[PDB]
Amino acid sequence: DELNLLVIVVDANPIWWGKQALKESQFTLSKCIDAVMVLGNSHLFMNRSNKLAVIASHIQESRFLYDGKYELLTSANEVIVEEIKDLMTKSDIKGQHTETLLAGSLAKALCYIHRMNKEVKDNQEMKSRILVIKAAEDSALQYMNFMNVIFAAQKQNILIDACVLDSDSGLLQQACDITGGLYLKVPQMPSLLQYLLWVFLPDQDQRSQLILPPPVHVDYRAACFCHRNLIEIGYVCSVCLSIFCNFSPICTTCETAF
Amino acid sequence: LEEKNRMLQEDPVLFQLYKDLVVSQVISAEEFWANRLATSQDIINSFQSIRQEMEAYTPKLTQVLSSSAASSTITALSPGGALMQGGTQQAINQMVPNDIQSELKHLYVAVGELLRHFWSCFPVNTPFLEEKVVKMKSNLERFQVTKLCPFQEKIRRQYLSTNLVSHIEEMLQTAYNKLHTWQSRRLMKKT
Amino acid sequence: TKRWEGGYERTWEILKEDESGSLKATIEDILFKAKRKRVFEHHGQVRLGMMRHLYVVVDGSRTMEDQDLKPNRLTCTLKLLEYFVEEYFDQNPISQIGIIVTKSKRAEKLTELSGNPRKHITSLKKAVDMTCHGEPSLYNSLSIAMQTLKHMPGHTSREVLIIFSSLTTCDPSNIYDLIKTLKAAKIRVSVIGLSAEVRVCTVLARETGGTYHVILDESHYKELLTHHVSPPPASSSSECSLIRMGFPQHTIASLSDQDAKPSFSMAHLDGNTEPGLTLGGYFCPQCRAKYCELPVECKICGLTLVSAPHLARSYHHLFPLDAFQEIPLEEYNGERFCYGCQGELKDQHVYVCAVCQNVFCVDCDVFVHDSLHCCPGCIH
Amino acid sequence: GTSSQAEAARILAASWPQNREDEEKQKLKGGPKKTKREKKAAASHLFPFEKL
Amino acid sequence: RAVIMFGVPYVYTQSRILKARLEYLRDQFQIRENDFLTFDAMRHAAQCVGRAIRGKTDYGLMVFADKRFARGDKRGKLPRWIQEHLTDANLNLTVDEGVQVAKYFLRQMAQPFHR
Amino acid sequence: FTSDAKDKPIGCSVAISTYSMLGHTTKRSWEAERVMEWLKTQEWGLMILDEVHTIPAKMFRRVLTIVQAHCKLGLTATLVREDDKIVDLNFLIGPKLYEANWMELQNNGYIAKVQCAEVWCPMSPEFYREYVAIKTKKRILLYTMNPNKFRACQFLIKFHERRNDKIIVFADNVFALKEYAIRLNKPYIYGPTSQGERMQILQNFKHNPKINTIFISKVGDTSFDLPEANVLIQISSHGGSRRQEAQRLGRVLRYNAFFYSLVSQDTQEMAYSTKRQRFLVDQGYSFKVITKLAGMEEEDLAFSTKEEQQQLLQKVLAATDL
Ligand SMILES: [Zn+2]
Ligand SMILES: [Zn+2]
Ligand SMILES: [Zn+2]
Ligand SMILES: [Zn+2]
Ligand SMILES: [Zn+2]
Repeated sequence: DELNLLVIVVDANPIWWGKQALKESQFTLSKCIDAVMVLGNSHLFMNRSNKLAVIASHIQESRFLYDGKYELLTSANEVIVEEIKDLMTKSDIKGQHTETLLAGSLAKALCYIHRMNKEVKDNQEMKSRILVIKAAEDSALQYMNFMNVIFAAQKQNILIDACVLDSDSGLLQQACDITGGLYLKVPQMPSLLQYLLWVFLPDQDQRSQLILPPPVHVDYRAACFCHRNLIEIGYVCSVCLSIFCNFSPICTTCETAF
Repeated sequence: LEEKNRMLQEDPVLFQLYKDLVVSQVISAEEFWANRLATSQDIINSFQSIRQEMEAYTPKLTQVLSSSAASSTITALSPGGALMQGGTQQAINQMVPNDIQSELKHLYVAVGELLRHFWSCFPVNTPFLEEKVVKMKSNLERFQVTKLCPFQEKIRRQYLSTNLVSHIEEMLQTAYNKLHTWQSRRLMKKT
Repeated sequence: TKRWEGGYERTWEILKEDESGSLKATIEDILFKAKRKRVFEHHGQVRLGMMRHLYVVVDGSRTMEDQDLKPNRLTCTLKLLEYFVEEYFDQNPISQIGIIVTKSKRAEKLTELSGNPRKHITSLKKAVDMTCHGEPSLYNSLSIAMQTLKHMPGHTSREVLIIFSSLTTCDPSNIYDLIKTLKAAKIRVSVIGLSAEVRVCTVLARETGGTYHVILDESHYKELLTHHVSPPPASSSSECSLIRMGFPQHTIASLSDQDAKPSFSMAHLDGNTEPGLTLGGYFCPQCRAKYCELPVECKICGLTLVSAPHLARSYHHLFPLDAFQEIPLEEYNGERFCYGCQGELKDQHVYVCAVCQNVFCVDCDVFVHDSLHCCPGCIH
Repeated sequence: GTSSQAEAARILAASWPQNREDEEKQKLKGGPKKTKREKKAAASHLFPFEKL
Repeated sequence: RAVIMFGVPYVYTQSRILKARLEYLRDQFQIRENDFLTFDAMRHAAQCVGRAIRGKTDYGLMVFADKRFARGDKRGKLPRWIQEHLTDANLNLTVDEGVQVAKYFLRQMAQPFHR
Repeated sequence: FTSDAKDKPIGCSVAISTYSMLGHTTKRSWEAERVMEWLKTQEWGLMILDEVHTIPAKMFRRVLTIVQAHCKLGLTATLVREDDKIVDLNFLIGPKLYEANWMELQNNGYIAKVQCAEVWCPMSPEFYREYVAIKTKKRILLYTMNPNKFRACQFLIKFHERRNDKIIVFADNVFALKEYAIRLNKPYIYGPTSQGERMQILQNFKHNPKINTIFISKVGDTSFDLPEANVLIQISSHGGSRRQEAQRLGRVLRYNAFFYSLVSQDTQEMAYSTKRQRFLVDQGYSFKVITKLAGMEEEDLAFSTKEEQQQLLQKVLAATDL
């Protein structure tokens, strides 16, 4: 009667993966996709009722990615491979946008989890969690939307786990701390699959049994309204609670509201 | 005199603070009670390169992981590893014994009081407060030389692994930097 | 005449059949009628707020020994006060609570006016075992509250809450002059009595603009406190109200790094108990002081330390999500897959956003309007 | 007396519906509960004096 | 808010003024002396106790501190607008139960009402 | 018109009276005779009957024939009755118009959701021998005064007083109720006491924190003005009176509340409780069975030792009503 749903958000930003490929390093996007597929197969093998979802984030949008081995896994892997090929090959850079649409992917994941929860029979509880692997730099323009997504996830009691590869993201740290998830930065990229299977594979009930690395130093720097930049000291309106970097005689937000 | 003495008698912690500030010539008794009262087309080239690379993509099984990588990751994730550092001031409750701890608390209280006075003086909007901030900085320097340097010597002699001095220096260094920046800005306004 | 003396209602007349089996389809509409039972608003009331400096006055006379509320008035009052403090700090990010206790014709400031929730609860728990003696003095408590709140900035809403158990008060001077002074000082005073209505409390509440209520039982007491939880409405733009506050990052210390400096918390240094010597905590952005609780105003530099998510949690009220246009499935010429949940659109009605023109099913529309508060299509 | 108290307690508290229920409990699960949902339902369906 | 009657107020029988009126009523109007005395006492009590209710919004408490008021011949002399509110439950109750009744009445009357 | 004040019923719009007064077969009072003569000389509009379930009686049936009215409206809470005389009520007054659904009524929150309990107690060895020894109607006191049931009742009283809940203890066979109530030194209503004492006891039961438990002996088996209570404990009621148990349950609702029924195992009281709860299970209530009381031995209760238990036999057999 225990159902676990795992949604894996893959940072498929073409710029960062192209730079990684040009670096000629031992880790590429192909290995990341293979590790994600292996993690999904392991999650499906953990229990029959386990449900898997994979969402790939791109500059354009979010794509729902979902002989001798399991039949369902063979079908599942082929669909994911076809989707990732279709997304990347047909991805054409049209504009100067470079930040990853991480907030939209999380919103789609929340909508999918909400859809799946209703279809579950009332006798069983669907424990759901979201795992995010971060490759590109964080986007400060989507701060409010990201916070709204975090609050929505916390309201429905959905764990959010972040697997940072290259650069730490404050938004992911806040999401992990607020929702009670696990935040981890990968020291060695080629060993990504072992980290995923050792840390993020167990469910919340099993995480109590096991011993896990302590949470990293989570920051809580706020985003200014007129700059959308993280700040430590700033001016905050007492009515609308808006945050400003510099003092102003009149609040812009309160002036907007009539 | 009699009234002042009874106040210190009621609070021995304040009396020890009074001795550490007035007797040691750090501050005068007059000032003591005064406060008390992106890139070029290379990005497009990389995008095209990754698109071409992922056009011909095939899943792999052996290439995903190796025995050495898994062993190294487990060693890192084993207790006492890099990510699983289990010490984290293992016996800090028993280390740096309570005799040092009481002195550390007294130093923390003194630094907090002095910095509270300094930041209450800040910002300096009147010429009167200009001298008060200089006197506060002089008192801070005198207290540091009188207490922290012997404290640093005691720590070095006992070889404590905790960097108790470092945090106190950070606050004092930040205060000094803020004062220097404000003085520079004041000089800028006069240019 | 009367409404029920006319014709008897036949509610079963709604269902109809035309093909000897169409009834199922009708109940399907009923299922579609089952959903959308909310107004798409979790609160639906005040869409803004204003900072409050609330003072809670607690009677400490012999009347608190009465056993109207088990076990006595004082214990239930303090329990509900702890609940009120928790809820009030939950629903007000930058508000402050002070506590005054009136006893033996005198007023004692039990806790200073601050925003720390843990300190007030501990003070109340300590005060649970106090000794009830003498008679209350509303004049002294009101004078202390006015003296403290006189210097507060005008944009802040100054509120005083009095929990008056005893029916008699001793006034060293005329109280109506104090009431006029409070009215001139723009202080809102609300009283929640326990025994019966008192003329002076009613006059004070009426003149100062507050509300006076009398407890019927413990449930009514909790309801009155919950009503007092909600912040008062504020004007669209009143003054130049801005406050300098910092945002401390929760930096923990690990022995793996060389920057792990143990430090005693400034708040914990003021307690009688041994201060916590923890690895790390919240560092002040101005003077690098260490604190363990938020939101706590810094004792050294006077800066206020506030957690950004607490402030951001109320931003959806500033930008409410516009209702999506309900469109029947037949009249929509496009993709039949939901943009949010990727599910097939089979319901009779499909909701389309007015900005991104994406299609959302009933479940996704309800989820967006209730919890997400942001359109996923508009995010991209 | 003290012995009479114990004898009366033994006679009363375990007369009919304990000589088998206690034996079944001795031969029962023993380990932890099945799920947390079962414990919540049991607490909801138990009387206030049976939860103390 | 509360009007207390400490005993039935009986006019003094001295001065040989009340007794002359009693005799005149007895031999002329056939009025019982005891009945007239009870009538006068209850009339004064009701007159001095009914002034606590002036206006629809006004409310008040009325207590009689004498067991003699519990007798029917004296309750019947109260005005009709007070009889129906004087339930038979509280006619001889002790001090503590009277205090409890007063507390309950005041607590339930402190709530707002409508027009 | 109940022969108490006689507030001039002649020339009135609304008249309120009671049964057993309109159907007297004996000599009547002079004033009452004239009142009845006046009343039997005009039409009545919407003659309202309360507790209609006990209409089919020897003298209550003729009441409808002794007055003339156009509409006869009957109101009750427990329409179940023995002697299958409810069928007669179909033509005595009219058809059953409305039957409220109690489950949906309590789902809306306007009726307290009472958690029914049927907790039984084993028969003590000093009592079961006498219970099986005698059969000529003398066994009622034996299972009525079961020491184990007494201990269970005392424990429930103490628990619900510690949690501050109003308690009403129904107990027929007032001979047993005497020693049942004086043992705990608590107020009780014998029934043939007086009118003022019962009224004042019920009036001070509600608004008094010191006393929050009362005992009723078959007096509360009708529609009275009993105040709101959360705990009801019934011991040794009538045999199969579904009406009585339903009425007793109705005195609680107005889990906000819960009521307990104590019975003695291996006795006729078990069968009586089983056969009297069928009306409530038809209404939708479920009677959970409680076999063990948590913390029974935690505190001291009466009849702790066997000495007083065996002493109880003499005083319970001391009836000898022969
Ligand atoms: Zn700004
Ligand atoms: Zn504003
Ligand atoms: Zn600071
Ligand atoms: Zn959908
Ligand atoms: Zn949209």
